[PDB]
Amino acid sequence: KVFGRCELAAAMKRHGLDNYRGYSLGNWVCAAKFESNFNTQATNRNTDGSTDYGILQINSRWWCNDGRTPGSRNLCNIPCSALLSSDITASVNCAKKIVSDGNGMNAWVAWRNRCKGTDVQAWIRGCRL
Ligand SMILES: [Cl-]
Ligand SMILES: [Cl-]
Ligand code: NA
Repeated sequence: KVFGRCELAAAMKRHGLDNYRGYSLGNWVCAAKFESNFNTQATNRNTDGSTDYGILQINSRWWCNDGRTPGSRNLCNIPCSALLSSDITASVNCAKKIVSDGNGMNAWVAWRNRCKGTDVQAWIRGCRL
C-alpha cells in the first residue's frame, strides 16, 4: 500500500507517533516519505546482508526477523514481512522501539539526511489532523 501523505500522517498519529520521543508527526511522515516513498511494501537490501522493510525501512539486523540476516536480533519480535502490511501498526510499534534505542530518529539515515532540521511541519500541512 502506497499511503497518501495525509493518510499516513493520520495513521501514524492514531498509532501514537505524533510527538513520540519528542518527534513531531511531520518527522515521521518525512522519514517515511524518504525511507519508503510512503510504500508499505518498500524493501531495500543493505550491503551487510540485512534488509530494510516497510514504510519506515526498519532494518532486519536488529528489529525484525527475515530469516536471511545471520546474527540478527529481531528486537521487535516480528517477521520482517509484518512490516510490509498495508496496516502500519507493526512498523509504528517497531519504530517506537527503534526511536527509543538511544539515537532517536537518527536511526533513520533518510530522516537525518533529509528531514532532520528541516521544516518537517510541511509534511502534515493540509492534513485534517
Ligand atoms: Cl494503518
Ligand atoms: Cl531523541
Ligand atoms: Na533479524
